[PDB]
Amino acid sequence: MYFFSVDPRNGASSCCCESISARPGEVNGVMVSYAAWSAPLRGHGLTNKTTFEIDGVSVTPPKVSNAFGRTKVGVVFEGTLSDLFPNPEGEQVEYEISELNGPSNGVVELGANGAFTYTPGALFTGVDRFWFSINGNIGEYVISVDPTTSELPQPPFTTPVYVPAARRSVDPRTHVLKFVLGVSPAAIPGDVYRLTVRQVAIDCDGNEFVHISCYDISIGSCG
Amino acid sequence: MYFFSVDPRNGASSCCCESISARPGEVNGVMVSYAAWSAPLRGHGLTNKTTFEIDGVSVTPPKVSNAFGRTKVGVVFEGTLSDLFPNPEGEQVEYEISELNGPSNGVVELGANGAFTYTPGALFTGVDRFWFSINGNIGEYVISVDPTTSELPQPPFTTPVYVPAARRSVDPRTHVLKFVLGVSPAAIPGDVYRLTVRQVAIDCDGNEFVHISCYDISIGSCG
Amino acid sequence: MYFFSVDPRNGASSCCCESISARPGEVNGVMVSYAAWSAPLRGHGLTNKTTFEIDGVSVTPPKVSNAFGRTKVGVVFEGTLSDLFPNPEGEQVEYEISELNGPSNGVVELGANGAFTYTPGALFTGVDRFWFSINGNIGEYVISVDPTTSELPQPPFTTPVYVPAARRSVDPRTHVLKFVLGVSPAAIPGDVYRLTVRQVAIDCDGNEFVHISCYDISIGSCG
Amino acid sequence: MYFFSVDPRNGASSCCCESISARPGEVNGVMVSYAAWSAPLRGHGLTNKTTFEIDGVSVTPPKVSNAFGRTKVGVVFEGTLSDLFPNPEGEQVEYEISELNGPSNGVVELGANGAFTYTPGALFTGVDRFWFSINGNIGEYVISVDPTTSELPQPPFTTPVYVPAARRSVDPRTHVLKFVLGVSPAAIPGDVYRLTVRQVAIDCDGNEFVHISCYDISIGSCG
Amino acid sequence: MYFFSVDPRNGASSCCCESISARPGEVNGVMVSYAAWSAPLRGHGLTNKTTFEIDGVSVTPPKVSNAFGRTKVGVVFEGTLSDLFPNPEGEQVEYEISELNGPSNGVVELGANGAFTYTPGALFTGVDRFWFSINGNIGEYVISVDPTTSELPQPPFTTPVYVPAARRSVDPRTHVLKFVLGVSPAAIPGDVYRLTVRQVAIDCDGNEFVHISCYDISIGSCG
Amino acid sequence: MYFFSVDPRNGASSCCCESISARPGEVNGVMVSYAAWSAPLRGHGLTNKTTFEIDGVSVTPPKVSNAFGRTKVGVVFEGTLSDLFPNPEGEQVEYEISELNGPSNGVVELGANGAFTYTPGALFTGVDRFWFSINGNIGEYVISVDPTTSELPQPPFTTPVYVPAARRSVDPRTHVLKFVLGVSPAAIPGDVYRLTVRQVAIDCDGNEFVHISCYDISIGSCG
Repeated sequence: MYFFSVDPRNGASSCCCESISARPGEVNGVMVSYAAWSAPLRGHGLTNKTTFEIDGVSVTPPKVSNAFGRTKVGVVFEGTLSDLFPNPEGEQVEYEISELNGPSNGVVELGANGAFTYTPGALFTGVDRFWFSINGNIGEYVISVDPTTSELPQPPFTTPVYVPAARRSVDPRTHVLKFVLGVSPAAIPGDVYRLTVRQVAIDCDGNEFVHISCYDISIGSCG
Repeated sequence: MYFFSVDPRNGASSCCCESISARPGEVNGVMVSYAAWSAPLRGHGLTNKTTFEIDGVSVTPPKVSNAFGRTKVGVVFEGTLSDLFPNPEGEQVEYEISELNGPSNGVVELGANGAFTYTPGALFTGVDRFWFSINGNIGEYVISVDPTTSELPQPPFTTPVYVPAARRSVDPRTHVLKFVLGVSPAAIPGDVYRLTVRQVAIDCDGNEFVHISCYDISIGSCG
Repeated sequence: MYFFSVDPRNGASSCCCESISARPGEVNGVMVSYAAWSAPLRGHGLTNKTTFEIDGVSVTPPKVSNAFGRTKVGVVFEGTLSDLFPNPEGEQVEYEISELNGPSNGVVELGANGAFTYTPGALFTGVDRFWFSINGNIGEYVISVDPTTSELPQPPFTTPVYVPAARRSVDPRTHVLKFVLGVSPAAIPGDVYRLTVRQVAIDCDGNEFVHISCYDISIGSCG
Repeated sequence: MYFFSVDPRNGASSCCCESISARPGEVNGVMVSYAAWSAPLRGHGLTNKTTFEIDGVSVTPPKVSNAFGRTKVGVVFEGTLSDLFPNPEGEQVEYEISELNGPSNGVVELGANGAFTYTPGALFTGVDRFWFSINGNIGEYVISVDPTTSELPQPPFTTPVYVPAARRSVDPRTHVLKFVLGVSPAAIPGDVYRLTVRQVAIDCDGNEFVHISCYDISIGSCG
Repeated sequence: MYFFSVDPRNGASSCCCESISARPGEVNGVMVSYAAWSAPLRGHGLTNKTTFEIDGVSVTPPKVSNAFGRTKVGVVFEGTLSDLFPNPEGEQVEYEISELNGPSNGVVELGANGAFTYTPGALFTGVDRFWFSINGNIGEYVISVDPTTSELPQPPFTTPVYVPAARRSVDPRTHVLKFVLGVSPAAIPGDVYRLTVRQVAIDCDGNEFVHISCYDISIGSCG
Repeated sequence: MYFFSVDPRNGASSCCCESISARPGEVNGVMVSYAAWSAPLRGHGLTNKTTFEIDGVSVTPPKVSNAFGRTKVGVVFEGTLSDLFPNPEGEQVEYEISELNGPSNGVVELGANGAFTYTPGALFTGVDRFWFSINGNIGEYVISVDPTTSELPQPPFTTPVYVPAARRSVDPRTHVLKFVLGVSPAAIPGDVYRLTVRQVAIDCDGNEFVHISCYDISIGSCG
């Protein structure tokens, strides 16, 4: 768990935005202590109006494309895993499904040549993912299983670094913001992303005090 | 039970208005001891002319709308639960009826898709509520069952924080005001409301001494 | 017997909801002392309008399915015990009927291969259960014996953690709530469930004071 | 006599199951004091619905097989003692009948080579056992003497560790369970068995409170 | 929170006006302690007749113009985002709507080419802003939604540095002035503005003592 | 028993993955203490959703092939031990059956020339292995004895380094993961394997915190 203390905007105490190291596949937790800034502003503390933004400062575009499939409940799904690796050069394709990042409500039998069968778990209808690795390069395959009636919609293909939709909170009693920071298994080591956090305090009549800071998430491998 | 002692207006002993923590769904009790202020004013003590006012200092507008239905006595009532959640984004709707806040004189069978049947209890005609939770966000559905003749009127859709119409009292013998403070199940944690209390003492000829104070009700979750 | 004291809602004295350890198969007893909250509210104490709700915070879906059978009075019942274990992988099936959780008004002779004979006790018509263990994983088989005339209805397949329908009580004389907490033999160790209790006090004119708390039931093995 | 106090399920005070040392041939007595658990549950104390189960955690399969014979009343019985020791290797067979574990209503004259004559006691018809030791390894021979009319049935070949069918009792006046624990003379030193006890208390209306614990019986030699 | 102590005008203890660092988008709080000047003037302390003035000492004129639109309640509003960037040179226009400074009661879907749709939030009539960034340079777009009857007036296009209309106060009990200092998201880093504060004390007959000071607000980026 | 403490992901304190020495034939135990990482994440501790993966970083392909045979219950089984050693060069074949790794429910009489007789233990039907050593190089022979009816399936030929299917556990009370690490007798000294462990903590609402680490298992001989 990371713990940061914010700069208190007094006119007093290498880059601008502080650093967060991350490993592909992890889901860590970050705590930010606004006490130094929001305590002198004697009021009602923090509020749940935080806003986050992720932007890449170094990306290294991915090699293998992601893909989306669709199936009804109970019916076995097939698909290919070879049109997802447009290769520039000449080489062979060691298709691989890592057991750490396999599916969640199904099973996949990787074939001999870029083929795989996803038998969805019986009595289940939702969305399911798994992360393949075509020759070292990792991507994800997203399958949505329908409840036999119409058709399911299409989920947004998880990004390398993300901040879960609603797992954030603030205790106005001690001025501490908690949020989760998850790294996809397809994040390439060496990249750098930037997270900007806009947090509002509140004065005792309910007006607003805004505070902005950033963090530099550097995707490392091996910790 | 909260117990507050009022400031005695002598010229002597972070915000202005003191604090009251509240949890969604509770109904607590508050006691205020005017002894320090109204005892030196040797007279006939307090009177039952208290006035309350609720105002929000932080609200976080609700996501799901509330709704009103109507039915005659004995006839089963249907309705929908999907036009009450205008969603900005793309997501699914896990309609839920909490058993803690179910109906009071009926039964509701939540369907598969935002549908529900409220069979009113036999030999009963009044108003009945229940609190649904469309994907975490809570609202209320109000149904009024008519005694088969004309039509019932329309109740005012309980607010997040309220002070029951008539459950207040004052013992002029010890200068203590009692009132109840109820929090709706739809109050969003982190909000802050402000309650202003205007209490009149009385002098021994029947003239008036007014006293005003506030309390800051901060809707917390988990106590 | 667990004994909890409730927080008195004064504005004064790791998770939110306190903890209850449980062992699969037990049936324990819990006592909650509302004295700290309901005594200052000088009135008629607690009432028998408690409401409970169980929700899982970690479930670990079961491997072996449960099953339901039916038989008339006196006639011996057969059934299979092999279509209740859809296995992903390749392995053998050591069908087992634990003597601690055998039937109650019958006898079962487990066969060599997933077969069993439930001879219902003579002159008896009701419902009867027993808990099998197909290769470590436990489920229940429910049989209903009919009184030879029509057909019996179908009971609801006991859940991992439950609170018996009517074994709850409150002594308004000392503000203490008693209830029973039972754990099915199929509860998987390591899971966590959450119990929410909504208890109403009453004021001396019969109005209501609601109080809500939770408890985190963590299914442990070996105590 | 062993005396155990049970853990009271309060959320308070190397393996899970406590230990019982046992010596081959003994028959000891065990007392369990449920006072710490069943006294707060003010009710009608314990009931005589205890259930036991024995399972091996280490067995060391026996070398010499057991055997069953049959004879009518008064007629002398012969048998062999050499087809009961399938030996892997080459060695000689020192057949021995220990005087501590001889027969009970007969006499046996061990021959020179694995032969023996069991002359049943005159005017007696029942079942009779004796424990031989073919080269250190112990087994039992069971003979049933018939009352000259038909044929006697076949008894179940006593296990290494057992809990006698009906010698158990509970005093609801002090919450103490008594049971007997017997070890066969053929139990191999160093083994470990596990005994699980399921004891029910009862509430004052007759409902049930279940309690489960285990004990690890470690077959030692020499105490 | 900034805290300044004023010079006491005794004839005793690089630029003239002290310094305040500011970051684009923030809203901070400033406290000025007139105790050193207004305490010797034994009287009735400070009064709420403070006057502020903002003047730029370095501005760096903006590149992209701001804009104003108008719409009635409920009707979706369109507009362009390309006539707001008169470019001197040849380059492309990466239109961007930052999520930190998006709208407040609507939603905007930025198109492919400088187009955007602002669907106002249902049941809402007021003014709404959002800050776009045409190729690094930031400006604001102001939309006013009318309550279907006539037409709304036109708000004054928030300046880079401002002092909120009425959030200022003075405690005559300790001679401390509080005011808020907000920085627009379009303030260009490196600029310098000057704030002049004219504060009046009061003598015990109600006459006046004026005091003037300045502060140099230097718009920095990254704190 | 190995004991590792995990790195706590704070941004603070030759290869990446730590080291585990192993000896062919052993079965050791490993303990990992997640306290440093999962304790600050005040929640419900670890869960039983660990995932392991073994991959070789140096293998040294085996010389002698493994083999599979089949027999019914009670019938003696023959087989050869010479087509399992395709030799490149010219040399003789000192067939050997180590007594440390002999069979478990049978006996094998190694012949003069690569022949052997496996007489299965009477009254036994399962799978049985033994490890031969054709001229220093070790492999395994797997025999499955059928219960005379149909045919048994075919077990998966144990790998050099493995992690037993279900002998893993986690005590959420002290944040410690236990698992077993077994090394086959055919592991070649000097090889290196890599074990990756993916462990999930859980927050107090039941969401997830993932943690990944590796260990480098270096097959040594003589400790």
